[PDB]
Amino acid sequence: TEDQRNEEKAQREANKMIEKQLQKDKQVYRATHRLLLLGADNSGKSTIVKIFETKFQVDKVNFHMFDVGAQRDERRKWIQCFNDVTAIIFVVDSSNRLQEALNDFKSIWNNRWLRTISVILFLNKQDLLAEKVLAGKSKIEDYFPEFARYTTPEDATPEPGEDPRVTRAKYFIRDEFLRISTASGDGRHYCYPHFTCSVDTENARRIFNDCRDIIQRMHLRQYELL
Amino acid sequence: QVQLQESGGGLVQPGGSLRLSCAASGFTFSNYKMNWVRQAPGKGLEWVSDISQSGASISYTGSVKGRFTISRDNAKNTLYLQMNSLKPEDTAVYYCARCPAPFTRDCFDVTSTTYAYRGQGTQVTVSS
Amino acid sequence: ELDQLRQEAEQLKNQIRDARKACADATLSQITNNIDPVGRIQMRTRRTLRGHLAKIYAMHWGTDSRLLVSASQDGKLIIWDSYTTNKVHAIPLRSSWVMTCAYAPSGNYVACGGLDNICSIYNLKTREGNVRVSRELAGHTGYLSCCRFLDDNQIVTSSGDTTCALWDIETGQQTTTFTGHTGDVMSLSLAPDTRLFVSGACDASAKLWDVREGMCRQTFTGHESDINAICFFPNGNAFATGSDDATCRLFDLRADQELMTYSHDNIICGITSVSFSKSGRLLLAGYDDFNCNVWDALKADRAGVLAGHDNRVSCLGVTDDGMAVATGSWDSFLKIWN
Amino acid sequence: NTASIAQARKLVEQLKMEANIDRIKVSKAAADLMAYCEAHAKEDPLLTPVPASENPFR
Amino acid sequence: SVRILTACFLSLLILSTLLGNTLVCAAVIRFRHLRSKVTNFFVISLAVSDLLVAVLVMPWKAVAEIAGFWPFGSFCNIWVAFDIMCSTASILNLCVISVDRYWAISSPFRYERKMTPKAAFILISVAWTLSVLISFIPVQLSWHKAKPNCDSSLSRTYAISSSVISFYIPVAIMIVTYTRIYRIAQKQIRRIAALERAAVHAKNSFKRETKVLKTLSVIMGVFVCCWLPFFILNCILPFCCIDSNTFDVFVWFGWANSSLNPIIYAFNADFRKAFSTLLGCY
Ligand SMILES: CC(C)CCC[C@@H](C)[C@H]1CC[C@H]2[C@@H]3CC=C4C[C@@H](O)CC[C@]4(C)[C@H]3CC[C@]12C
Ligand SMILES: CC(C)CCC[C@@H](C)[C@H]1CC[C@H]2[C@@H]3CC=C4C[C@@H](O)CC[C@]4(C)[C@H]3CC[C@]12C
Ligand SMILES: CC(C)CCC[C@@H](C)[C@H]1CC[C@H]2[C@@H]3CC=C4C[C@@H](O)CC[C@]4(C)[C@H]3CC[C@]12C
Ligand SMILES: CCCN(CCc1cccs1)[C@H]1CCc2c(O)cccc2C1
Repeated sequence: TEDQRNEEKAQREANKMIEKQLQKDKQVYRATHRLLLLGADNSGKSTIVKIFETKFQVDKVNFHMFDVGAQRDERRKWIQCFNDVTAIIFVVDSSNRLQEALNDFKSIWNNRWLRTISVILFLNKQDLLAEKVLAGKSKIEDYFPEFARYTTPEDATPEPGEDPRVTRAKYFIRDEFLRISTASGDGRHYCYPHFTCSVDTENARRIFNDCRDIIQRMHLRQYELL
Repeated sequence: QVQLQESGGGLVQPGGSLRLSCAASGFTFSNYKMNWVRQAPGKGLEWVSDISQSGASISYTGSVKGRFTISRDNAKNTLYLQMNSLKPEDTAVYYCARCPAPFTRDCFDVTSTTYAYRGQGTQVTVSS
Repeated sequence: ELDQLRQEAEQLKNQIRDARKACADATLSQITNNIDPVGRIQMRTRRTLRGHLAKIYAMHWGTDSRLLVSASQDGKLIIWDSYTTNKVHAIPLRSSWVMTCAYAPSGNYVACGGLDNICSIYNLKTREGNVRVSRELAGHTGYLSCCRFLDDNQIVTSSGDTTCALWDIETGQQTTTFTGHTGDVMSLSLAPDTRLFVSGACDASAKLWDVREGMCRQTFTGHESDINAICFFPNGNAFATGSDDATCRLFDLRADQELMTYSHDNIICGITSVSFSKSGRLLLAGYDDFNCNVWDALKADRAGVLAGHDNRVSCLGVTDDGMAVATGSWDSFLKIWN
Repeated sequence: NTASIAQARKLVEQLKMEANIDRIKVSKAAADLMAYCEAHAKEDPLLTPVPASENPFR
Repeated sequence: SVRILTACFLSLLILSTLLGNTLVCAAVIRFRHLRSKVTNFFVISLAVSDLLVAVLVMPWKAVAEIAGFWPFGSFCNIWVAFDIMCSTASILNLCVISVDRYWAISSPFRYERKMTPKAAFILISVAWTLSVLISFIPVQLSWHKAKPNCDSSLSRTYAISSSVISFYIPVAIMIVTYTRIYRIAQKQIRRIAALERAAVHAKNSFKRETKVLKTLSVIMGVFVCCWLPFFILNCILPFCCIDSNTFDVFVWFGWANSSLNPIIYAFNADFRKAFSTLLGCY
């Protein structure tokens, strides 16, 4: 059986070398927070952080962010590759494409394979939203009739010097994605809203802060503290 | 073979009313959430409304709340859109679309330029 | 004229349906009445193969019934000895999001690809004794969804761009393109007498393609949602398909229609994967419900179940001598069954 | 407009091309699958179970 | 009927301890995924310390408490070393689990990075080494016994110092870790409540907040209720005030944790599934 023993020794050495490599690659994989980046063509997803890929690190934590760029408009099969990402970053141009963004968000949120993944929601271009409600014919009332009956949350934080109409419009658009996410979150996944505009550097901190909260809430659920 | 045929359409006066109809075949219609989507001339597809498997849960775009009503018949294998108070702005081809897989709430591709589970659509024109 | 061509397409589809109804004698379930049932199949996990860091997303077996390939969305492509459990190779990939892999009928090469929309081919028998990319077949405009070798020079690919293609690997170019599907093409199966292949494609349709002529002989449309999985029956005269509509279905080539459907109202899950056993008598299928159902292909009884996985059965395959089933899944383990 | 007309023409041409084939009468086709299974059920290790002296995964 | 009844309770409690601690071991050796998570190394380590309370400790006192005298003779000092060891190993494993859970919740990225099998085997081997060290060495050097049948009366310096090391330190740790976990869970509860309430306000939480209190109050309340009445009197008796027949009730309250620990620490939905499969329960 020495003919077999020679081949067994060759396979055993090959296997043990491969297992040494796979152990080092298990550390690189587990150290890295995979993110999927989404949004319409009008969404500034290309400028949120300062397939297409974007690696960044915050406080010695590696975030690897993927944008599925060069593919067809129908997504129900390719999106299943991302059932194991740490978050989805979802980017919306505040403006009417807002209903397209809400229907896309709803379908990402309710999908069988994305049920466990939290969404970091960047409501981008808030400077354009601000000037286009400080001036112009209040058309948000015509796209969304509930903007007659809505009023600001009392826990809403304005930035210094923003007009109450800007606050009203900001927090209205924000709360629509909160309506969609709250309807079925089941404690399994959460939505993390942020206001932003294209000059912001702080978005890179915001993704790290929300990935802490995602993994904290995951551990709190695991120990039955949520 | 999965197919949908829309019926009802053509020219109608602004402020008017019109009921769209869709007849399915090649699927057990009761298992699918089903949808209306519309394309205005020279413009993209937009979503109009949804109805769930049971008809208990329904939804509409903000342009359409109150103005159109979606309904279904799981014994006739048909979907309807009763439309009221039509604006010139409602001028579009309307398509009966189906969510892709049975038994779920997600419907990613119903607004996609090419999609396998919609009908040919019918013109609705709103003018004098 | 668009309405006249659409109406002539309705006339043609009604004519084809009447031509199929003229052929439709009896359901296969009645023809097979005198055949003895398979009874309770017992298959047990003979190995678990482990080492992938992320969801195994694909498989193929070697013609030797001994080596097999699997891919995972960590960016690994592992080749296993199934008898010994030893990893023979563990190929790193440029893009981690693999969606298919294949093993040449010689064992000389392995192919894979996914959200890169490239098919990358790896030589296992290099003069330098190391695995590396032999070529990248770039040119599909959406994710590579399936691929399969005819031989060491020719590979068929399937894509989210709603096409298949045949490539010559030395040339690095599409020897043909197959374009008639309307949804994302999901899977392939090549004929045993390798002159034909079938695909199914995120529309109710499967198509039978002529490899030499370059366009489909037949379109089969009996499904109800996205066909995810497809496989020839071992004589090449029929094929199975599985879909998001929770049915498997058996289709003839020669009669141009369904013969049987495999379902329970107890099943509300999409089917991810399908394969026959060597006689064709068993049809095995993997499901989103985390398990596999074994069907009598001649009866539609569930002759057995394979149930060893913590997450979605993503892929399934039977060895070329029929001596085992392998199944992979989103929990990162292969199970081998006999 | 005219691109959509050509898409409908290509469907008509393919439909016309696959309509014309002979279809082998379904009872014969089902009987051939049944005959293929009977001819190979002796070989099939998954259908017909195998002793540990022959099963390499034993 | 007091001896008949006492034999029934102690016999049942030993079987409950044996079964629960063995189901946790059995589930880990059967199912690979329960063994994969490094958190469950500490659960296995706890369940083994509790299984040793069931096999090396409880039976021999139960027979001596049924009989009313110690029959096993020269086994007494070995049994005392087993008792201190398995009691300490159980309490230190409850403490190490609270540090694991607090590290995971307080610093989730550093936890993923640093809670390698190496770090868990260090914390497990530190807990069990400190249980061996506190037990066999003070017993074989005879430091443990009183200052002048298996009477088990302890010297004042060993009783206090061994209570500090085996209990009052790990209680101060578990109080800090579960207090900081409460403050983190309160912050996450409030931020979830703000977003759900904003959804309800645009459509125009105390149940989730009660789960925090209920889970922490079970975890710490059962631990303290079982061990604190023993470890307070274990400081009093050598400093003396209490009848031996009553002190033995608190000894059984302390050992009763090995029976309850599977229900507190080995009852996530994956463990319940593994028990349900293995035991044919559903
Ligand atoms: C001190 C002696 C006498 C008694 C205590 C022995 C302890 C240290 C032993 C008994 C059982 C052991 C555990 C058994 C199983 C596992 C799961 C494995 O994946 C990692 C090691 C781990 C977690 C072991 C760690 C060490 C362990 C807890
Ligand atoms: C850093 C860690 C490992 C330290 C663990 C604490 C150990 C070393 C402590 C706790 C209890 C202690 C014992 C308590 C009582 C006595 C009796 C005294 O007359 C001599 C010292 C002696 C015998 C102590 C030796 C050290 C001891 C065993
Ligand atoms: C043998 C074991 C399982 C017994 C456990 C007893 C448990 C269920 C008891 C002990 C103390 C109790 C808690 C004491 C105080 C409060 C605060 C109150 O505002 C809500 C109920 C709550 C949170 C109680 C819930 C039930 C509780 C946790
Ligand atoms: C449940 C209590 C078990 N034992 C009690 C032994 C008995 C005393 C009287 C009758 S039986 C203690 C003994 C003291 C001690 C200690 O100082 C430190 C760490 C553990 C223990 C364990």
